Amino acid sequence: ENEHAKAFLGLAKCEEEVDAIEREVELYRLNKMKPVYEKRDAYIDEIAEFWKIVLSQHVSFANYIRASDFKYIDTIDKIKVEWLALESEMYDTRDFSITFHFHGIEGDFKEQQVTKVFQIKKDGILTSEPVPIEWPQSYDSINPDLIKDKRSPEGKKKYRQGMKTIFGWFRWTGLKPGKEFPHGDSLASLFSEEIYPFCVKYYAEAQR
Amino acid sequence: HAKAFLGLAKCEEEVDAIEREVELYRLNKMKPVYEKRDAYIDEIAEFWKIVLSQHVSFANYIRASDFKYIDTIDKIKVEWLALESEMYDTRDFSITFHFHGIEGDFKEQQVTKVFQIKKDGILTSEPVPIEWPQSYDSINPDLIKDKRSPEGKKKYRQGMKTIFGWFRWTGLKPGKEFPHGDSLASLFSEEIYPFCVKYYAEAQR
Repeated sequence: ENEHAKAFLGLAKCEEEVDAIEREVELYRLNKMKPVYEKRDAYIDEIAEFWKIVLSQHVSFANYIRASDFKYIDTIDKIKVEWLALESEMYDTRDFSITFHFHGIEGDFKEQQVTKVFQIKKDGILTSEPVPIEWPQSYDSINPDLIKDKRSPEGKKKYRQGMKTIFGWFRWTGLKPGKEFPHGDSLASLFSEEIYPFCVKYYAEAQR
Repeated sequence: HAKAFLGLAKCEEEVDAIEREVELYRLNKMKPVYEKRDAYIDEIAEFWKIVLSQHVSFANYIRASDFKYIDTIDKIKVEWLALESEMYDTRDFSITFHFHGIEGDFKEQQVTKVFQIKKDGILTSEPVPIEWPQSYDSINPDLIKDKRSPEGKKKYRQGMKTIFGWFRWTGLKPGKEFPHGDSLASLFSEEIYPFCVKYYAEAQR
C-alpha cells in the first residue's frame, strides 16, 4: 500500500515529464515545418480547385456543416494555418489562426478573406472570438443579424438553421456551451490537425 | 499543374525527413523517462494484467482462453531500434514480455520479438521460441501430427489464432498466420506500452 503509493507518485511525476517532452518536441516540429508549409502553400496556390477537392475528400468534415454550405465551401481558394506558439512560447502548441479566402459567387456571395483565431483556456479547451464574415444572400432568412423575430416559432427554426451553417462557426467562441455552432472546437482541430497538415494526401486520394 | 505537383513531391519528402528527426528527438528524450517509469511499474502487482484487460481492442485479437496466460504478464519492455542504428525505420522495435507462468501449465519465461519495416512499408517479424501451455498441446503447431486432415487443419488454425501463434507471426505469408499480427504489434508500440499508465489509471477510476 505504501509501496503502491510510492509507485503511483513516481508515475504521476513521470507523466508530467512526458507532457513536458511532448510540448518541447511539438514546438521543434512547428518551427521546422514553418518554411516547408510556406513553400508547399505556394505550390498549392497554383492548383485550380485544390481546397474544393480536399474538403470534399475529408470523411468527417461534411458531417459538421449543412448540405447547402458546399457551394460556398467550393469557393475556398486558400487555407492558411499559423501556429501562435511560433510567435510566443507563452501560447499552447495547439493555438492557431486560420485564414480562409473565398472567391465568392457573383450576385450571391462576397469575395473575402477571413481570419479566425483559436486559443486554449484551462485538459484545456479551445476557445475563439467571433470574426466578421459576410453571409451569402441565399442565407438572408437564416442570417442571425437579419432575423427579426428570434423568439417566434418560425424565427427560432430559422435562427437554428443559420447557426448550424459554416457561417455560424465563424461566430463560435467555446464560451457558451449549447448556444453556439455544435462541435465548433472539433471542427477547428480538424483544420489544424488533419485538413491543413495532410491536404496534399487528401488531394491525391481524391485522384486515386 | 506539373510544376506544382513536382514541387509538392519535394515538399512531401522534406516533411518525411522532419517527421523522422522529430520522432527520433521524441524517442531519445523518452528513453530515460521510460526507464524510470518502468522501474515504478515493476513495483505494481498486476499492472500489465489490468492494462491489457482495459485496452479497448486488444481483447479482439486473441482467443478468450489466452487471457489466463496474458494475466501472468508482469513485464513489457519496448525498445526502439532506430536509437541503436540510423539504418532502422523509427517504427522498428523489439518487445520483451515476461510471463510469471501457471504451475503445471505455463512456464515462467521471458520472450523478445522484433518487428522491422520492409517496403510506405509493412511491419515484418521473425518467429521467436515461446513455450506453449501444456493445455494447448492439441492445437500446438509443433505437436499436431496430421495437419493435412480435416481435424488437424482445424486444430492447426485454432493454434495459429492464439497469442502463442502471434509469436510465430512474420507478415511474410498472408492468410497463413495469426490474423492481423501487424496491427497487434502496432497496438503494443503505439498504444499499450506508451500509454499503459493512462489505461491503469482509467481502470482504477
